[PDB]
Amino acid sequence: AKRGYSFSLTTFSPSGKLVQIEYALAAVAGGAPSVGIKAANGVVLATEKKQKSILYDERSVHKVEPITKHIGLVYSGMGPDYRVLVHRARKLAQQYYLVYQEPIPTAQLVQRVASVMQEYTQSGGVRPFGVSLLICGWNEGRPYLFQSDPSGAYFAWKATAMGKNYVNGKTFLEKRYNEDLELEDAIHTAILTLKESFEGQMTEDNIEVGICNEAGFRRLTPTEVRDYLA
Amino acid sequence: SRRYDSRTTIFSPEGRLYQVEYAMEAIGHAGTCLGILANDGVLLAAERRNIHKLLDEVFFSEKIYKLNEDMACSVAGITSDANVLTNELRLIAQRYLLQYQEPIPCEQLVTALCDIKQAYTQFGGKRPFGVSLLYIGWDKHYGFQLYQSDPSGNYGGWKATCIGNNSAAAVSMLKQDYKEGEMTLKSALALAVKVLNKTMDVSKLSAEKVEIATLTRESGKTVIRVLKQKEVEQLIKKHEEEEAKAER
Amino acid sequence: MEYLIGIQGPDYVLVASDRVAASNIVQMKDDHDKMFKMSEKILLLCVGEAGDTVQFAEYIQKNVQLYKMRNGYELSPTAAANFTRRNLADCLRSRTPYHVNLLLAGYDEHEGPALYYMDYLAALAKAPFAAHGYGAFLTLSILDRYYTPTISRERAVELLRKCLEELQKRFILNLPTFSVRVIDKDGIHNLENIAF
Amino acid sequence: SYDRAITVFSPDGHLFQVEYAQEAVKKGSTAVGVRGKDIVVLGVEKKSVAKLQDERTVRKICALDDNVCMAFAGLTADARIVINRARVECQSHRLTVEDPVTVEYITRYIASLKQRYTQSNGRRPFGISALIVGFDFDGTPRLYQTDPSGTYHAWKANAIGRGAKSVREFLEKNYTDDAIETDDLTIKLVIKALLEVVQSGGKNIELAVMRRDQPLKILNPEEIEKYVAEIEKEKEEN
Amino acid sequence: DRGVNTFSPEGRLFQVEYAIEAIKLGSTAIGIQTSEGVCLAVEKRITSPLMEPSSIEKIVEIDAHIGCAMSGLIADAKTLIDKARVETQNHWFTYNETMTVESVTQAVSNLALQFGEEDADPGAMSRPFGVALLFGGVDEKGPQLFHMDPSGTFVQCDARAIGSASEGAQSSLQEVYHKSMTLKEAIKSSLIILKQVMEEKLNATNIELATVQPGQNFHMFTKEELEEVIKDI
Amino acid sequence: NQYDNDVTVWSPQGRIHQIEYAMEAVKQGSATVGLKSKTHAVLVALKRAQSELAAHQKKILHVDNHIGISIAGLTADARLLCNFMRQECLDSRFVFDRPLPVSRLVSLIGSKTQIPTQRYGRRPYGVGLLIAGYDDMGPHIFQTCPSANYFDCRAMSIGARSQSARTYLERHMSEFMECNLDELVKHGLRALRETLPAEQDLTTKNVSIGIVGKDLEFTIYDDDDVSPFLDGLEERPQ
Amino acid sequence: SSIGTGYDLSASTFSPDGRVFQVEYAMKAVENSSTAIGIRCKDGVVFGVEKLVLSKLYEEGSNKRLFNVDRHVGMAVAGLLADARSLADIAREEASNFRSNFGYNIPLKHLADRVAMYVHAYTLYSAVRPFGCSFMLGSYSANDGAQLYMIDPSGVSYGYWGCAIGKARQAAKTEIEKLQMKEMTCRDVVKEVAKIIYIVHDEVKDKAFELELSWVGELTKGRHEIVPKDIREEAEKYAKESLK
Amino acid sequence: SRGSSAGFDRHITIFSPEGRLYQVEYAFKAINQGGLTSVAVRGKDCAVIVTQKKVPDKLLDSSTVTHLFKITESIGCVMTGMTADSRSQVQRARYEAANWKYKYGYEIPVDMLCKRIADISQVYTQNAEMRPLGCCMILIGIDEEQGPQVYKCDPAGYYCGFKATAAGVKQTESTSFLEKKVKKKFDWTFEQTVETAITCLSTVLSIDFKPSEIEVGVVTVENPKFRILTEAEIDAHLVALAE
Ligand SMILES: [Cl-]
Ligand SMILES: [Cl-]
Ligand SMILES: [Cl-]
Ligand SMILES: [Cl-]
Ligand SMILES: [Cl-]
Ligand SMILES: [K+]
Ligand SMILES: [K+]
Ligand SMILES: [K+]
Ligand SMILES: [K+]
Repeated sequence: AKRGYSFSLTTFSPSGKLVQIEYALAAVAGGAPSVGIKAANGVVLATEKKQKSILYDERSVHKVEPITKHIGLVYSGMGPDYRVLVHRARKLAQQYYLVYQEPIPTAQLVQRVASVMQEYTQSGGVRPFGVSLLICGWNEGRPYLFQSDPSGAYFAWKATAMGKNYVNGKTFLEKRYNEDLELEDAIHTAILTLKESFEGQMTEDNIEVGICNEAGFRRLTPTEVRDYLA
Repeated sequence: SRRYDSRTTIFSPEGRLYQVEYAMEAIGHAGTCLGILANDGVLLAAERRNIHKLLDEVFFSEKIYKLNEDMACSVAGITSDANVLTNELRLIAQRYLLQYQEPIPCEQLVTALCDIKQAYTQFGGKRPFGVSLLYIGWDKHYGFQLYQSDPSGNYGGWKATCIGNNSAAAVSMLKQDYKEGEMTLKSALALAVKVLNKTMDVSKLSAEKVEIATLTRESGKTVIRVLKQKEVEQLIKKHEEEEAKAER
Repeated sequence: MEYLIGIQGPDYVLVASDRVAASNIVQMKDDHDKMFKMSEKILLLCVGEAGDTVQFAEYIQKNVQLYKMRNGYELSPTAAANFTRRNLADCLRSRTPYHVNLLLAGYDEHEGPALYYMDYLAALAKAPFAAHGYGAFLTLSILDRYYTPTISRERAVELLRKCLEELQKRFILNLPTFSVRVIDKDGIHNLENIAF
Repeated sequence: SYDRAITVFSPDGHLFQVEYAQEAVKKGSTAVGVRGKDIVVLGVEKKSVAKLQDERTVRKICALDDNVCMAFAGLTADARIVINRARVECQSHRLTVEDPVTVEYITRYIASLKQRYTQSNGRRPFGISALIVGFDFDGTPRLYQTDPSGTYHAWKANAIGRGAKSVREFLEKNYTDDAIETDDLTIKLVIKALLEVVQSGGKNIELAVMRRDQPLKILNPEEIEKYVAEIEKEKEEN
Repeated sequence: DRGVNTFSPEGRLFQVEYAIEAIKLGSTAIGIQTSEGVCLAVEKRITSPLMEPSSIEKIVEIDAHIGCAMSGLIADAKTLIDKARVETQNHWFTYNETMTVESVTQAVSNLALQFGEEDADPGAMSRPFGVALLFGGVDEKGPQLFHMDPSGTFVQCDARAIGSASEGAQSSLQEVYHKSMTLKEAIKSSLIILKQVMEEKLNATNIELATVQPGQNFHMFTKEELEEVIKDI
Repeated sequence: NQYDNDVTVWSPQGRIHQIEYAMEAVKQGSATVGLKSKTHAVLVALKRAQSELAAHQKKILHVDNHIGISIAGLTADARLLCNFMRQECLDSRFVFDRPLPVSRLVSLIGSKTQIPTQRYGRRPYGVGLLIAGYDDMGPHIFQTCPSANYFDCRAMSIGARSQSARTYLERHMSEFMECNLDELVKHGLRALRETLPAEQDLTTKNVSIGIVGKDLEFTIYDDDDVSPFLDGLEERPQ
Repeated sequence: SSIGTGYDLSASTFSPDGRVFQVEYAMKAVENSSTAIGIRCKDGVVFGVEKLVLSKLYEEGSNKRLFNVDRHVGMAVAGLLADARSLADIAREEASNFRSNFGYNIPLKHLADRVAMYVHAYTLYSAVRPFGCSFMLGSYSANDGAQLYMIDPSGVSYGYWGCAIGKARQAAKTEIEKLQMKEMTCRDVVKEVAKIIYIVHDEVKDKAFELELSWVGELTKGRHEIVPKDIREEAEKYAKESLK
Repeated sequence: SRGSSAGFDRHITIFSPEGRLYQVEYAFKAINQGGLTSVAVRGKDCAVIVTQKKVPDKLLDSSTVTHLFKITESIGCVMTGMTADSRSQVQRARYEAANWKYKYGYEIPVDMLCKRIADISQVYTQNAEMRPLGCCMILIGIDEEQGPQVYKCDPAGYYCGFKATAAGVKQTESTSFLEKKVKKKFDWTFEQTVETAITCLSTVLSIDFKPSEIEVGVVTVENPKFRILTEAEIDAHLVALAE
């Protein structure tokens, strides 16, 4: 028999800073690098999927996940916490569709998912999520890219990077990224930003990449990743 | 269990609440947000803290929220806690409408949320919302109104006020310039740009760095608009041109 | 079976209610008041089930009074009527519903004189004139006949006179006394009770 | 639910959480109430409004019922809850019983509410003291006051907040029939006791009066300044 | 930091022992059980002449035949007093009779250690009551006086004193008590001992006096009647 | 110490201190003696007074017609367990119409007293009881503690200076089985006498006796009803 | 062997070296209690417990450490006896629930499995403490044969041919290893159980003791019951005379 | 600044200044407290489980001492770590597996069972009231569509599919052994996969053990039924190595 704690594990310090959120921000900042780019006619999301051993089955688990027909997810930080947010976001997407009979606007999903992240910064007996989410989507004939973080705050991006070397990844994108890209060009600059922080040689198994357009969201097959790696 | 309890809703030896006053410090590091009341309207002016070459700009605003047909608010503090409170403000405004079939009076909506925030300081053992809010609106009782909300759950009606970064410097600047009973919306818009320019950090002031929304009564209808970039550009440059005519 | 009536003018609302408190076949009271003071300018007249009427009417009365204390100003006739409608409609699909037929009369400083009709089902409708009870079937036609939206207070009481005389002649129930009150700019005024 | 004992006994036999709430009221604004012969009058101070702020919102005198009003000191956020809880109880007493609320009953309810918050799990006590003013149905004037512990007493005249120790001592010296003879001198007794501690100036005084049968009256900044004129006329002279 | 239901190495509950210490700050109250009635006396402790005299109620009526004197934290007491008044009328409704002074005291003693944090209701007690009570009345077992403290322990007393000066008044009652004392001497003794242990002089408005005797019901003494018992200093 | 604030905290030695601290409450209470023959079960306890003006505390309590108890420790914890014992005996008579066997009632105490020793925030019962009963298996003397552990015993003594009584009963434990009721009570009184200091002995005011057996239902003698047992006394020797 | 201050107060807290000390301290409580024994024979299971006499005032048969969980199941406990009785009640209810749901006598392995889950549940949270005792479960049938299981404070359950818990669990197990229990009749086993208890018992540290003995085999028709006074005293004489 | 601590981050499942969870990290060290090593290898036609079977004394019933557990007719598992923690996870796994079939009408896939337990293990990682389970579950079984499967779940909540995996005390040395055997592409038969698993545990521990000293559980394409090999069948594979 058990009964949970009813007191907040995230409190205000004398400085006025919620320490556990910034500590959760350290968990994502130390995780594997991820990059997202909004490119006029579509969105691309890419991440480092280096399992650091040849024993692993690279096909079993995925980091780039679909939420619905038109929305995808990538993360930096902890895998287990990310899974919870995926399952919650998939349910929120269906809850919206059952009520309105319309594919959920990306901005509306991120708002609903970020609100779940907010709970774990105030609710009793729980720690915040150690994950920053990268949400892509297509609705009203327009590409969307969003960032959700442990705080529960959300930001809209043209292009951004998170995880290891997120500071060097962003400055790279400031110079490299230009508006009005083609989707196929966006995959290149996504892998290029990922190469800046890699360490090792890139194979189609070492990285994972998903794309979102007017035809919906899908993860690129290992054969498709190999062709861009040249 | 009690070993890990932070004891959030507890009294200090001096007779004050620590978590409330620690939350006040979070507001001080957030964006500068001011509200000014005029004769023919009321406005909000806030510093954008989300500024980058790579930000997309999807929404109409960053810190300014529409709560009601006749009411709008601005925010300073933790944005996620702000999103929770503003969503609740939209709910309470609609619950009143459903019951009485007329818009909620400005003071009453502020009162309702302040009771929720006060409850978080007394019971539950939870951290308070680290947000200060500025409400602007119009009701059929007191006309154009401006309100300020604290994380303590305490409120007050103002003619001109500010919360956020360099807040004490901004209010004393307003105390000197504000002309009670003579203030028009055009004068208040000019005062907003004047206060922001001296208060803000980056010095020169930009259309991407500030956010202004006006609330006016037009043709028997309350009109709320978030000012366009081309409008803000003229407001900054009109103060810039008067900065050049100040020397001889 | 009881009787209510309201007549709205250009700047006033005239309301009348019978003073009979009846049990089975006996008249227990000759001077029972069926009017409830909500505000300085709001009156609620209730009719229906014996115990349900007073309990419901006073509950709304005390909540309108609670609003006055909490805000420093009173509810508008419209906001008051919509509040009573909400409370009755929420109890409609419950285990214990209130079988009350009511009539709300008020004066707003902006909108002016107001008169509201409401079912026991909780359907709200604004009317220039309305009547509750079985007597309405005999009086609504007289009201339809002589009513003009520009009726003076002198003529309104005389029109009420014509309606109450019809209840003495044709209506099978004995309703000899009526409470008559007028709401306007200055508030609620107690007027001479019409006896037969 | 949050089940932690907030207010507990100390080794010496003290309730610290209650005592800290009494430190919050001592930091609060100065509030004084005094019972007269025909009328009762409240007076609140330490207003210090920035004159850039609408003072209609920050009024510390609240009416609970038609015949009952109150003034508070301490945490102004806490006050709003107690005031609204008392206002709901005012109408509940009117629903359960035909009669309007007596001044002692409202005071007893507010006191019982404050007491419950000292002995209940998960919650801290209220950081306010209240001055309750009203009239009985028979017409006899009544003045009461509460505190965070949950105790209440009837008073002829009392002060709470900052400078309460100074104002209280003034009322002990100045409470006779010579000052209560008229309705005007009782109001003057408030202003004189108020202006004795505050940062001087009638602009910072908001006070309310209520007669035996009349509705509550919040006085104009004009009416109070006319009485401030009568105190300085008889200050350099007397 | 510890919980409210924590035992000391000695074998006592901390919160209870500390609640006993809260009584040592409250005003002194004295009850005397005479063969022909029970008298209760208490000091009001006036802080200011502005405070109303009859406002402080440290001796209250529970039933027609039962009186109760309180000491310590007055706010906690009136919660227990109301529960005692509810109990007497619940018993009257069910059994059509007046409760015994012992049963009333026992009913209040049931709320003693009903406090805690976890495994409790949302409105459950967080701490004990900082109150000591003296139940004095007349039932079918003659005149009786009972003493109760935060521990829940209640016992009959021939004469008992509780408050700030408890030991001083206890020794004064110890040498001036006969089990054959008259009610005239009973009130006299309580008044004599009261002025000795107080910081302020005995006035007619300064103290409360109550009598419960077989013949007449519980009686609250009026100012004029107090002046007839203070005439015999 | 830090392993002694909660019942849910085990000491490195393999002990729970809060149970042991609750056991100290039993020893601080006045002594009580329980013994049995083949036909009767007798409880003898020492009443205690805080002052000479105050009366003596109740030590023996009723449970049912066939079961009686003597308390040692906290009063409220004693009354709480007493009410549970009464309720279980009432439920047994309501359902089965036959008196609840003593063995089973004590087992229900053992089950109930165990619950709070394993839950956080809860505490052990600060009282030890001596249970005297009569059923199909004859007379019974049982012992309960703050620790849910219970004992079936021929004779027992708990409280202050109970060791002196414990040694007396241990010498005469073979005597009890063929003892006459009047002789059995005197053995219980002589054991309780050993607990008192040399200056004082058993009086009519500080002695309470409870008897249950084949002859009669459980009965408590206190004042005038006690003197027949005390009279006919072998003098206090050393 | 122990960590102070922080990592040993709660069962919801791991120590740096991956240990739950609250469970280990609960394991110390049983190590302090007197020895309980039980072995599996050819045609059943026999239990034996040394019961230290705290006072001669207590009845012969008081503080029973041998329980009847079910008509065919017996329990032998060692540790904090208060917890032992609650676990005996939990085991009784579990055997009762099985018959109410499935209509026959519960298999011993499953009963041991079910109760062990309840014991384990008290090792995960700060809200509750682990059980401060270890206990054995024994049964016999024609189908399942003789079975013997033992559960400790952590929630671990294993099958046994011979098992011992308490003060001298090591001194007992080495004496059990000598026996050919796979071939021995349970009548012969009782004699050997009684003597190992006497050898294990410390007469110079502990004052005195009583011997508790239990049946569950073919001679008792599959029912768990107490070893009669006649057979026990024969085994007690056997224990005293082979002690030389 | 690696390995910094502030507050109760060492006692409850909250973040450190670095953003780590020490309580989770200590739970991995609780797996080694069992004092045993488990190895799993996947072939083309089969999936094999192996773990050391230590029996301290002959007083213990050897048949009852096991870390090999059956969750489904098709799905088995090996447990490494705290024995009581391990059995709790097995009982919950059987519950989730049967609960899946009642809701969806088909046999639970090996990957889906592993994810479900990982999600429940995540709850202990986020909530502070309970500790994580100091155990490790390696699942085997054959998917009707994707062939043989070997999956592993953490006290942290991490789950993944593998070609070969080790767990426990000698985990780090046995994973490096398996890497060397993977690089060389053998013909992964039933005998090859069993012996690769056996020789792995026999080299890292260096024993050359008896049939009674180890446990083997297999899942094959022709026979998807999870089966424990017992003494006689393991003895056949042990004498096959010495040829
Ligand atoms: Cl809690
Ligand atoms: Cl609206
Ligand atoms: Cl006391
Ligand atoms: Cl005692
Ligand atoms: Cl692992
Ligand atoms: K009324
Ligand atoms: K105590
Ligand atoms: K220690
Ligand atoms: K058999």
